[PDB]
Amino acid sequence: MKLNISYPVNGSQKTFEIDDEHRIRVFFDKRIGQEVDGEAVGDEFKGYVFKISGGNDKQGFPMKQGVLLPTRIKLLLTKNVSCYRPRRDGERKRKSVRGAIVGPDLAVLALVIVKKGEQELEGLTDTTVPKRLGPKRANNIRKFFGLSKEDDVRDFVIRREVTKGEKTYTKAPKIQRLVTPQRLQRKRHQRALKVRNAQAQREAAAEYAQLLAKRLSE
Amino acid sequence: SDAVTIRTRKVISNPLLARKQFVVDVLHPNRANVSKDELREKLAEVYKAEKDAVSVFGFRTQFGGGKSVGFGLVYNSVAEAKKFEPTYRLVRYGLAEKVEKASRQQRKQKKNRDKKIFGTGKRLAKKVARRNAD
Amino acid sequence: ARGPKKHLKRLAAPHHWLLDKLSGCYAPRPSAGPHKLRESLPLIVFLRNRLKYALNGREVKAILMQRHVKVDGKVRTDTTYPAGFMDVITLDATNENFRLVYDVKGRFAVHRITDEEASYKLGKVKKVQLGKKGVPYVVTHDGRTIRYPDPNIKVNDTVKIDLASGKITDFIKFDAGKLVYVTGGRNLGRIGTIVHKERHDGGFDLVHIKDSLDNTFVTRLNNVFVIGEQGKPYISLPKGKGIKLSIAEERDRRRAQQGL
RNA sequence: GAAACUGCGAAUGGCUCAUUAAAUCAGUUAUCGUUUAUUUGAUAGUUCCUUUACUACAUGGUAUAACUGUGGUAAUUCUAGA
RNA sequence: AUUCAUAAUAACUUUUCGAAUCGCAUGGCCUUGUGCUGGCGAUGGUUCAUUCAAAUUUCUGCCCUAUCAACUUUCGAUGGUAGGAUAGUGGCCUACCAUGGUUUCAACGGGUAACGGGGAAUAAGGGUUCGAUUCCGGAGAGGGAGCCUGAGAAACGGCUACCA
Repeated sequence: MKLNISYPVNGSQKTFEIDDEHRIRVFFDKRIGQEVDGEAVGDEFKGYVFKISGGNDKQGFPMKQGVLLPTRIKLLLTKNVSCYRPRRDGERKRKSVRGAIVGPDLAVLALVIVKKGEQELEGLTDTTVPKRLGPKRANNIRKFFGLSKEDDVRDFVIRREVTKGEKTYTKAPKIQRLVTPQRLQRKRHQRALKVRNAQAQREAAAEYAQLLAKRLSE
Repeated sequence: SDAVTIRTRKVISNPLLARKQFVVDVLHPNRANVSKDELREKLAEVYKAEKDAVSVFGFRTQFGGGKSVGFGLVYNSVAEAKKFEPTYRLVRYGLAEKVEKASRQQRKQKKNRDKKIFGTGKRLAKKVARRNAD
Repeated sequence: ARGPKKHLKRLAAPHHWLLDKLSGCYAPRPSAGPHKLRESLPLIVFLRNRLKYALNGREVKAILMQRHVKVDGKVRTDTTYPAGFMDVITLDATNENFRLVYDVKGRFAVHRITDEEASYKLGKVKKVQLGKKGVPYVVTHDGRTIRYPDPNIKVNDTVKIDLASGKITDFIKFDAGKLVYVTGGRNLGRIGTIVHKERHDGGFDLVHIKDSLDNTFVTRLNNVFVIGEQGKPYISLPKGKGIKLSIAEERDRRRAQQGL
């Protein structure tokens, strides 16, 4: 079969072709998320350990966590669950899917490395793939650079320079959750209006009560 | 081509659209026809436009001929006319360009095709191109 | 029908819109609002079917996007707004001050008012209720709600509320002698008096009415609308005055007022 | 400003008349027997703690798509890992 | 016309709500902080009311057939008490109790090549026949049942099972 492993610390991802029957057999009887040391599977992988993440069958049907009985099965499905994109809201739908469990019916299987062995894995361990974004929220930036409540993150922010064909220019995000004098003006508006309207209603009721007093006076 | 008693009936001022709207009544007694652009010229010539704030469009001829009747507008601010009046008359008057767009069913087929592709596409693309390569 | 109707067909529209049989299938379907749609009138209709300031809904909505309107002192930009009785509508760019009221034909009469009296309308009172916190409040025919009114106001009365602040002003009760507008039925548009009331407890109280011509006519209480006192309109009146000509007299007036 | 997330709607409309014989339906009541997105009008000083060494309010937290790139399937508005 | 509105009291609440949201603007006043104030409009939100509706509902009204004269309660048929359930009344459903309910003024059953109505034709009058079909209302989406979403669907150019 083929094996698709990630090195999350680099952000690396890489596929291999693993056609040794004996090394393949090391994974039968296992389920998703179990840990396995790949020493049997390669001296290159000696010391390395991997957590089972997923796999697709020979017709494309995937596995899933906790979906036992290593075979194909139809289940009814919903949102917030993998192997399914609910197309219109409320929709619940039946689909076939392969079991959680390792078996020979998998053209592909995918893992993530838990522990690095002795050797290096060239295409995956060597390269360091960069994260695509930094923080966006002000508090995210604050934790991201170890900043105080006061530190004025605005300048700390990441920017991405981009060339036109020659005209270079930086672009950066738009802080949400940021405190501003506008936000302060907004709470100012709100508070002032609240107590104001309260006292307005108060005096209106006062006038009403006055009228009522005259009515009984008469 | 003897002469033309063109007349402007039913005059309304329209400040909430900034226009003068009226009824055109043409007595074109032995001509043939009307020719809207000639009308456009005589109408800026008698109210004030610099033609292009004037719109005209229901110009049917009487049975027997010699007379035609339509609706006429003269707007304030040719720019204001160019923002309020619709585009088919502007292209008819050459004061705009009719867009070359596709047929309805072609657009619909296109929509129904794009009704399948979640998302950007260009990552659908790099993988349909690799898997297709092999 | 699994849900409400976001459409309206022609030939189901109110006959008092004076539309045509033709020009299409469908019709404007007035939006939610104060005035019930059969009781109401759309902006497009007041414009395009009563003013002729425009032709198409395109032009109408363009105008409303220009915010050319206030309505009871407020802009409303929905083409399908339900305008209706005793509304106040004013235009700025033309400086027209309208107020909505029927003909004696029950047709929403184009009654132009002044800049003043576009500063006041009426509200006939649907219910007055001891709202919560012990609060008293009250509502009107035109979908509003007010608190701390004059308590001597009671059900079926009307009030001269101002317009934009709200703010009830002096008001009119219901007892013998008063002046009235009619707001539904065969006597619709008519104007007259209180001459007696046939109170039928349990439901459908009626009011005997007498116009200026001593034409008597009796109507449902709910279609009653006090408008001031006899010989004392609190507002400006359209032509016709709810006087309810015969077709004979109408004809006579046609051929007579025709000529010179 | 593609794309996607979010929000709304998709229950309208249009087509047909198989069922249906006090059933639907017409006219006429009623809700002091109920719900009501939306529209419109109004509508919110109190939210804390055994009440001095208090508690982000200049605003507090992740969890994810869109995205990356690893991929699978004879085949689909299939979708997996990171 | 109400145990209405509403208030107050004592408690209850896997505690509802009470704006950590967005666009134009820029003002003031000093104790000179970035001070504290401060407009326009955008979207949301409790309750009430309104509107758009919906749901049940009163009364009267339908073609033929007695070669259908008896029907209704197995297992709710009629009603009562209590309860649940419902947006909510209600045998709607469930418990205990009763034995009632309809019927020649035609029930019940059967037929209908029966969706109803607005209306169409016909023309003295009285009537007769038709009305699926440009409006209203209702039902259905191959036949049936179920169901999430949502204010609103038993949705079907949404889903689930069966049958064809």
